Amino acid sequence: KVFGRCELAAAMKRHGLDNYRGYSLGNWVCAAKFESNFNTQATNRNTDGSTDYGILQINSRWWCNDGRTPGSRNLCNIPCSALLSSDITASVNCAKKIVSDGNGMNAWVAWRNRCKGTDVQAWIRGCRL
Ligand SMILES: [Cl-]
Ligand SMILES: [Cl-]
Ligand SMILES: [Cl-]
Ligand SMILES: [Cl-]
Ligand SMILES: [Cl-]
Ligand SMILES: [Cl-]
Ligand SMILES: [Cl-]
Ligand SMILES: [Cl-]
Ligand code: NA
Repeated sequence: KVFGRCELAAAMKRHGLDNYRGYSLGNWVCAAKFESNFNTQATNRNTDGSTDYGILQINSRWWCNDGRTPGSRNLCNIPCSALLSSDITASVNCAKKIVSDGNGMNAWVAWRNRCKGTDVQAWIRGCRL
């Protein structure tokens, strides 16, 4: 599924991401924009052989199992395929664990490079929330 901006903002809020670990909703929408362009089916292979999955590009090195990432963990206890669903529940639940891991949203390199410090409220501007 390719979400619209406000559509995703609404789904993220419904799933309790808004201000989760102190990160306002626009941070989450901004991260999804640059990680996946709001596409739940996005997958991208990393140089190290791991793969990033879904709207928030969650990495198989640590968070989900894809059966082809040697030495990796599965800390969200889910198949990486669950992170590609039209329903964002699994991605949200796993993202909550990631953002609680110690480094906040810096875990998402695209968030650090493209969203951190910027006017992230623009991402939810105009949305019925
Ligand atoms: Cl957009
Ligand atoms: Cl915001
Ligand atoms: Cl694996
Ligand atoms: Cl393969
Ligand atoms: Cl594990
Ligand atoms: Cl699995
Ligand atoms: Cl959803
Ligand atoms: Cl933080
Ligand atoms: Na893994």
